[PDB]
Amino acid sequence: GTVGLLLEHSFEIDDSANFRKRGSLLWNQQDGTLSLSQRQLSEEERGRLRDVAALNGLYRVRIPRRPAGGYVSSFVPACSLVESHLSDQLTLHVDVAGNVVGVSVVTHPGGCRGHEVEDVDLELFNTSVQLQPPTTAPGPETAAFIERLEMEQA
Amino acid sequence: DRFKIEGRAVVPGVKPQDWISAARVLVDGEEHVGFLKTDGSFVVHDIPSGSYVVEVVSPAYRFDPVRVDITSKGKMRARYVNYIKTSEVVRLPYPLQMKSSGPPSYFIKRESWGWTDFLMNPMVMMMVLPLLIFVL
Amino acid sequence: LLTLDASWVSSASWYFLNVFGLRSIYSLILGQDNAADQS
Amino acid sequence: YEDQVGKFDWRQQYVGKVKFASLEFSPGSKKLVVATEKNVIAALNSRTGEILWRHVDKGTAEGAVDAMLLHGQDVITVSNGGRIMRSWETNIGGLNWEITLDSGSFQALGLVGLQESVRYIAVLKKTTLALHHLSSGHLKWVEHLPESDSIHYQMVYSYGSGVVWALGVVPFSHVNIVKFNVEDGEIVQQVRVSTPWLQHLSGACGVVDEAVLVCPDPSSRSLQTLALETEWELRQIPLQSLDLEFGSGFQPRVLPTQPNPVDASRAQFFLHLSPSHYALLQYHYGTLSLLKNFPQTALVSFATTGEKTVAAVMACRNEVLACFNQTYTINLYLVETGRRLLDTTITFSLEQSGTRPERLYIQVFLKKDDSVGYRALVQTEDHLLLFLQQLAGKVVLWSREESLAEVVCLEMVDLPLTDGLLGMFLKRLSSQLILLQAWTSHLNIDTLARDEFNLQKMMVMVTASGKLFGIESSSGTILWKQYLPNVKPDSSFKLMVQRTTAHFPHPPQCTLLVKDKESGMSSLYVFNPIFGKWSQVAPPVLKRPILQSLLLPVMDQDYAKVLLLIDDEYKVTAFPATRNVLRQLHELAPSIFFYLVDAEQGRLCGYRLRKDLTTELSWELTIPPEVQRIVKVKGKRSSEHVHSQGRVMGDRSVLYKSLNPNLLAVVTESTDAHHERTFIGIFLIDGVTGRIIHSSVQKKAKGPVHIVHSENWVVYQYWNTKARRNEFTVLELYEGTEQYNATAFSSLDRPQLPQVLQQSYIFPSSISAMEATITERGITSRHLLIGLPSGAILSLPKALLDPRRPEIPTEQSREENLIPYSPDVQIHAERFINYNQTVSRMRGIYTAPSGLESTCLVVAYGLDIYQ
Ligand SMILES: *[C@@H]1O[C@H](CO)[C@@H](O[C@@H]2O[C@H](CO)[C@@H](O)[C@H](O)[C@H]2NC(C)=O)[C@H](O)[C@H]1NC(C)=O
Ligand SMILES: *[C@@H]1O[C@H](CO)[C@@H](O[C@@H]2O[C@H](CO)[C@@H](O)[C@H](O)[C@H]2NC(C)=O)[C@H](O)[C@H]1NC(C)=O
Ligand SMILES: *[C@@H]1O[C@H](CO)[C@@H](O)[C@H](O)[C@H]1NC(C)=O
Ligand SMILES: *[C@@H]1O[C@H](CO)[C@@H](O)[C@H](O)[C@H]1NC(C)=O
Repeated sequence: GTVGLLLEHSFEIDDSANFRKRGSLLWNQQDGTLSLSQRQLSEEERGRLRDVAALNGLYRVRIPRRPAGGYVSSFVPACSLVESHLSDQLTLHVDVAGNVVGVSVVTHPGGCRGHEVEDVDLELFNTSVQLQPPTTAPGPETAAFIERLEMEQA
Repeated sequence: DRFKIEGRAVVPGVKPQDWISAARVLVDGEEHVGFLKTDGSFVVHDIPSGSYVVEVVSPAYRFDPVRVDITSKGKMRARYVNYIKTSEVVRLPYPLQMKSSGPPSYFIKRESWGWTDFLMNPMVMMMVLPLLIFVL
Repeated sequence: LLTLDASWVSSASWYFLNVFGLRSIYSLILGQDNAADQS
Repeated sequence: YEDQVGKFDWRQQYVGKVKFASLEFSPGSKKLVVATEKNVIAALNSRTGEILWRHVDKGTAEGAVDAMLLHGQDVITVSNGGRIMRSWETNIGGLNWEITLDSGSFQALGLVGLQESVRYIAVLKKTTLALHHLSSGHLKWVEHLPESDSIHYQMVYSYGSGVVWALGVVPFSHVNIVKFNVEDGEIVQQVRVSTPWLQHLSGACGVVDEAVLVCPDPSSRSLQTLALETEWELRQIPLQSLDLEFGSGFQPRVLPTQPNPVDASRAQFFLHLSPSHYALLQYHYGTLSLLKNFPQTALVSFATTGEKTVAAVMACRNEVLACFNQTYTINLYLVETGRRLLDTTITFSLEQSGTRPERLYIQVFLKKDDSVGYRALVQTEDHLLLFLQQLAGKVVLWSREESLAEVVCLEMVDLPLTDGLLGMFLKRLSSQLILLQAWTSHLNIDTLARDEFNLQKMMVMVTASGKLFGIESSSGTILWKQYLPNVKPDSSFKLMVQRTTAHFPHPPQCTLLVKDKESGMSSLYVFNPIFGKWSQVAPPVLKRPILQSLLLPVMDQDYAKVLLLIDDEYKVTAFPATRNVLRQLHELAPSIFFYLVDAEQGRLCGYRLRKDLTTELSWELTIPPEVQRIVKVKGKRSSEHVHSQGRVMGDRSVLYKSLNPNLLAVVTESTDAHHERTFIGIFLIDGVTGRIIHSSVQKKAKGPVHIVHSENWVVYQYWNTKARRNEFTVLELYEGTEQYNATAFSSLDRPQLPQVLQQSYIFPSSISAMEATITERGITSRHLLIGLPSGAILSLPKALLDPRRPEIPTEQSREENLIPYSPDVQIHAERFINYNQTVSRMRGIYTAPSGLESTCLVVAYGLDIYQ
């Protein structure tokens, strides 16, 4: 029915991996919906993110591969995360068999323009969470072609 | 269980001994291969049940591919391939008499336009119509 | 070509430009008010 | 085409390493019948070494030649592990009869004779023996040899006696022999003897004289014998009585002969005591005598001129193991008496180094003066065929480089080039006088020069035999050859052009990266790509196994492109890794990302490049191997350009392509091989941030898949199991009507997922190789070089494969000139870039931009190589 997936974040001055639990993902396989329940950032995390933003570091997310059999991870410029008012979207890519494939995090809007951001802005997690199952590619269209050529012949 | 597809291949006007030296019969896109014997006929062995396109590949003279449907029980039939509207059946005798259709046309002839081709130029007409408008 | 720059020209339009730019030369060398032109 | 055959193009036909060869032919027939490791059966002209008729087979082991025999004028072959036996007419160049055989591992093949003529074939499998007619191949009789469930049969003998000898052994135990009759096939007789020291019969034992079995025993340094005609117990003769000994840690061999199957074998035979050591022994009624001892001789061979047997012995002029200079002499020795022939010695030299002859097949004939005149086909260690003729002039007749049959990687290298104003004017006027004098004066690797159009390049080819070639791209000749000692067949290569020829003060320099699969250790070989010699710059010793390599566009001071390697410990090794190089790539470290695709675990990882030459886990994805295995990781070529960033959509508007230069196109297959549940996935994973742009999965489809990735679009051909038809599927990536980030493109600054346009077409034939046509500036339209199994090269226009072709034409389509969508793709014979120059068993198509803008150089490599 529903499976809970951990989700850790990491951001440091040295840009190393210090993933810490951020939010839980409730993937309900039946209806194909995912909901996250994250805790808001603290002052030190906000502060840590500030130096990471100052030094143009990266913000890395990581989730377990299975509901500790592995992990799938990605990263996003934390300074772009902070210059977007903590507005981002993370897409969960799975496969046809319903197995976790990857996680992609991207801010909104992307990039950076040197916009200074106050601390008060970073007390909300504007996060759009989507799940991306593999999209079946369309096969070649034959019915239209045969009917069309039949009309041409007649 | 394992069946063989027989057939023949003759090029009109050319003896087999002249073209079979560098010709191969392909069963379903090189997935199975066979070689034509001296007389011109061919036999392919080790064919499981299904549908296979048989083509006599020869650089000298092309050959029309033919679909062959062989069943697990053993009965098997030949027909004309059609990747579009594959449900159709156009029966062709099983001892494939794939007569060639002459040498292929890999080359394209030179244009060699004549003065009669230059006579009716679309550009000349489309640029002389304004000339007539300017005069009138 | 499809993506070729428009500044590249074939033979016909080059000849047209040549025939456009030579009337002044004709008047220069042949003589004033020569009859070789395009009107 | 245009009927200008041979004006610019050239094809070379190459067979693989010669697994089995046959030289015995009529003197006027001038034919060689050879079956190679590439499943190819071919006929070579004796005089010049050219193909008469060549018959390739399935690339896999399901058509592998297992045994060749020649009789009269038709050659008889066995393929697919004894499954099929065929008779090929050597004259016409076609089959005579093809017969499938029963199950059971083939172990030995032989012929039988009734009284004087061979008419049937005895083929033995591990559990049975079968007889087939020569005239038609009809099965004569099949007998299951007794007790065969335990014994392993290794040889078959017959002769004019009209009987069949079968021999089987059990390792380190007794062996058994069965007598059958050719007329019926019933077990005439059966005997067993004890051979505690014996290991196997075919490799060690042999049979000479009148079916007399001879096993060399190294345990006691002797020659165990069994007069198989009458004797029922093995006899023993030490070699000390004959002043002979065996080597240490070696298996001695015995080489008999049989001029014709009907007659008994010659009493004399060879014995391979130790490597670089042979003996000639003549067995005569329970005892043997040494005829001639050949020490420090590499290879020996036997031949029959019709009445007498001739032995050819190979050794270099003077031993220095190895050999001083690669000068090998082959001498003729009579077999009746171990006497060297007179004025028959041949001497040749191998061009390469570290290569020694491996195979020697000699063909003999009677000269005008009744002297045995012989020719020798010798295959070296590096898969090279040499035809040596007795007469001194042109001691080699035709040297064939069969090694080039299996090329792993090749590249095209451009040929070498052919304050005060008063000073500037002075030198300019001086140059003017120089040019005037040069004009008025007008009243081969040595002189190699670049063409005006840069249309004549040089191809640096790598061969899995570890051989490097330099082939002129215009004529197809070879300019330089080099050999890499100790290269495993399965080793992985990687060739990189570090410095081109545009830096005259600096030598051209290329780097090849080989990686042994078994060991995992990778090595770097740096060589001049023009001359082929190793550069004096010693490449670094890659201690750790490596995973991936990058050719950074940054160049050293000597205009050598920096190359980066990621080892097993995920460290990065630079090359040349100088202080300037180290500084440049350390200062530009955070903008370098690696991606490693572990196909075994279905994992993709993307690592950064730290300042201090270290990698960190930037992103990681896992495609579960349990449902999907990665089969292709085709990324876009780095050396391409895009002319039109956007495209005109009509309406006086523009649609922007999604030019992502870091876009992977990982294609995976479904581990479910069922014809109804199979699928093929394609993920457009980003190369930097790891984002999956698209995750398409085509259902009810099966590989193999041939995908080309270009500037924007990808095109992957596949098989459709539901309808049994090869299908294309073009994916075009388009951005919005207005570009997001123009000035520059960053994979970290693409929050807008590009839209995907898809379209599936039907291809009415199979495929073997695909590659888009590449131009210098990308102005010229794009074409796919479809590689058909037939050998042709279809030039499919990319404009035809547009996914925007509407199913119903409209005014917008007519304005844009879009053809209505047609699921069928034509294979018109007029589109082939080659006429009849078919490239059998095509492996790849290389497209080079060349100079100009309309001409792209094409090299189709496979069995044949065509340009
Ligand atoms: C998170 O941030 C994004 C980006 O600012 C918000 O998306 C915007 O939504 C408004 C409508 O509310 C649109 O007009 C903008 O064009 C959107 N911007 C984009 C897509 O870049 C989003 O609403 C915010 N909140 C949530 C919960 O996702
Ligand atoms: C078959 O291949 C050959 C070699 O590439 C082609 O070469 C010559 O083509 C001219 C065309 O006029 C013929 O007159 C010659 O006889 C050919 N020489 C040969 C066959 O040795 C040849 O055109 C090709 N044939 C086809 C049908 O493509
Ligand atoms: C052998 O001697 C010949 C003649 O001097 C020379 O060309 C050749 O390079 C030498 N070495 C080898 C390995 O062939
Ligand atoms: C692209 O993004 C960068 C930030 O990554 C921004 O500075 C720039 O203005 C954007 N647009 C262009 C056209 O470069």
